[PDB]
Amino acid sequence: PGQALDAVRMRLAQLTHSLRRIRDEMSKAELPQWYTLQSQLNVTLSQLVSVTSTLQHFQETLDSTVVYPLPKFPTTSHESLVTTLLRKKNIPEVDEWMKYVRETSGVTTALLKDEEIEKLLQQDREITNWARTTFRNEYGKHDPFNVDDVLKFTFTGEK
Amino acid sequence: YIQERLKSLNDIETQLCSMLQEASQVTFIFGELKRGNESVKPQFENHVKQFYERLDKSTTQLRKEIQLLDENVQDTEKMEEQLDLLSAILDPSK
Amino acid sequence: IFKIVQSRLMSTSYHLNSTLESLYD
Amino acid sequence: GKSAVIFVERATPATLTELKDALSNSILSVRDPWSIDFRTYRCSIKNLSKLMYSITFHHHGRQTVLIKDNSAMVTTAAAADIPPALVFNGSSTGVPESIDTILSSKLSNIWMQRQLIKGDAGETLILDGLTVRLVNLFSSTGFKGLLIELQADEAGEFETKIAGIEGHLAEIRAKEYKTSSDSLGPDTSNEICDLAYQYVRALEL
Amino acid sequence: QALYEKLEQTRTILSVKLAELINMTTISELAVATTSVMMVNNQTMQLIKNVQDLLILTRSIKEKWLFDEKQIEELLDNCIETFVAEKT
Amino acid sequence: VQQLSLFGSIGDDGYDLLISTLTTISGNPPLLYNSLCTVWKPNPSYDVPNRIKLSKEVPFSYLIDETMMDKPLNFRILKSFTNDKIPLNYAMTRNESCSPWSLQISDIRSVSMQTIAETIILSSAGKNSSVSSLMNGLGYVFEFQYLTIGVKFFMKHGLILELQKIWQIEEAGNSQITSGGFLLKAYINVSRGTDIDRINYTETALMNLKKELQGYIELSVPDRQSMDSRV
Repeated sequence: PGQALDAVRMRLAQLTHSLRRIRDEMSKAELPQWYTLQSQLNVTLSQLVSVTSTLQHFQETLDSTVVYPLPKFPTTSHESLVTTLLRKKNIPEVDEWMKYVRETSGVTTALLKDEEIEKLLQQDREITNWARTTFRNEYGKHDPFNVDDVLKFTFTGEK
Repeated sequence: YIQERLKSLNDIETQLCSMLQEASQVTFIFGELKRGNESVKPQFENHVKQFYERLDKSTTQLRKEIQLLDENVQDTEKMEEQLDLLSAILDPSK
Repeated sequence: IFKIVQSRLMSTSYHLNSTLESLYD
Repeated sequence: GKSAVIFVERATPATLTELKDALSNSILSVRDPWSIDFRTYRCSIKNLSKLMYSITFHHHGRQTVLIKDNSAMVTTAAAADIPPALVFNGSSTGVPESIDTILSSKLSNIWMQRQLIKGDAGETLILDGLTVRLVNLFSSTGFKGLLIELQADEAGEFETKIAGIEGHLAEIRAKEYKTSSDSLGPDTSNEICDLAYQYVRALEL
Repeated sequence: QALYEKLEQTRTILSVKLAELINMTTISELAVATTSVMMVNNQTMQLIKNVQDLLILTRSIKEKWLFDEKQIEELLDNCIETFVAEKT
Repeated sequence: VQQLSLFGSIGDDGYDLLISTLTTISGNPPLLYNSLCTVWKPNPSYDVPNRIKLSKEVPFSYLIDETMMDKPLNFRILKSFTNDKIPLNYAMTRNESCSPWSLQISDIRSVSMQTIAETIILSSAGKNSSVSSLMNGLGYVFEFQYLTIGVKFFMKHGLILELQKIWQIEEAGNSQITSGGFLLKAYINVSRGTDIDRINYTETALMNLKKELQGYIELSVPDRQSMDSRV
């Protein structure tokens, strides 16, 4: 089951390693350091989570078929109940924030229309598209001197 | 060598006029395709676009006052050493 | 369903999303 | 035709004083005494004319030069023979060095002097239009020879001058020693330089 | 400074890059909720990044900056007793 | 001949004083003598330290070639050149007859004096005739090249001080290191290994000026690691 599914996990490990450094820098507070460097080094390590989040969507047929938990062997007699909410995943408040995605879903919405309203959603996106080929088309429009020693070492040639 | 560096300085300064101004013709065509239900999409962006980049036209007013600072901006003081001889000649008679 | 273990690690993104956003202030 | 020179590997200091009597008809004035040296700098470098040669001569002062495989230049230890303008750039050291105290003592690792010989207290006598000075040499081998010089004012009379040298030298009633008349660069601009090739080349060095 | 040219003309390329992927703000389930605040942060990040390269280059255009006389009293009072106490 | 030396520097503007304060205090004003010191390693590929050196002083029309250098003068070259630093690109290596050229050698607790023994020259010719060829042909091939000017003021006991500025000409173009101000130099080249009791009276005439000169700019001598001709 998923001979190549583990090579996806080592790429979850490469992306998880983006958390490693990040969180050990959190504790590296409260003494202040290198906002530019860290911020860019935190942002850069975040992006890849989405790009391993991306390389997962090509494999999205196996998170749908889901490949799912045939997988639990160990018999961890109870104490894996914490590995059970852990194996469990499911949705956190982030779900409480998913319905905030549902009230941001706002209206809308179905029950709203069946089709021809939807075909006015797709015909609603596609016209945002053409405004962008009018965009790229107007874009290409404008597109003290060192201590004398080193100078005597420069009389030695030294730079 | 004050000219080459203020030469690249108004040679990067004119690359900001092709910078803040293309933030104009960016807002324009957003009102032509406009008049639609959702035509307020470009209104959160364009209006965050030319609200944001229109303070990059503030930074284009500081450049020329630097090259107007070239318009707007031997070797001794030893004249005060004629304060030094001066005290001496007042010293000779005093 | 190997997807739902990754939707709570989507939720691992939000606490970094709002902690990165509350950093922005 | 203002210069030339020659040497002998067979002779003695007691054959040095003789030719006076028969040349005492042509000698008007005995000028000031010269002196000299010659030595060979053997480069200690590995492999790769590989023999470097040096010499020195004092007639009212001194100066030095070297020649290896047809490439040469001239030098000095002196401030007069050096335009004072050389010291006007301040460029001049004023702390002039023996070149043979420069190369032998400073350069001892690679080129150390591999040969030394000379002869001293030279003199002058005046042969019309071409002077004649004379001195003898002594090797490590005992007495190694004798040597003398001539310099002509007029260039065109240089054919009768080289003709008149062996004609008072046929009366030598003595055995051969030879010379070179050659010029290094086809240029040969210096009446000073071109008797040094008739010197090193005719010393067979 | 030829390196302010190489970085801040790669920052010019950055104004060129900053207008690029931002307006580029584009039109999966979990990851397409992802990419939507991914550019609110990384389009506007890089937007405060050329806003920061706006400031860096806004105020670093600025780093391109780099008597007892007592009037004539103690002047002409001692300008006489100098010379008329000189010759007289 | 063992000679001793040291140096210091000050702004361009407060060099107006120092120049006529080297006229007031020295009894002589600074005077211009152009000096270009060039380098040659021994032929670097030999393999079986002091690099080869050279110098000269040169047509005033040849140094600055622009309108005879904007009309004639003596000290008018003082305020003229900072980043304008190439009067000549060096015309590469230059130098088949060699013209007059010269050199010397100097090797290494108050002060420092190197044993400096010298020499001079006249001209070259032949197979490898020229100055570059009879240089690497002597077994020493070019490492680098250097140049400068100077303004000197005569003094007691054969003492002279030349305020100088230098340039460096090469493959990538030539530029003057005189940048940031002006320089000065003074020396006494002794009779080789001359009396050290004159090497205790050589310092103390210089101590007058060293702690007299201390305070317009300090009097101090530069590092030895940088002193050796070693490459």
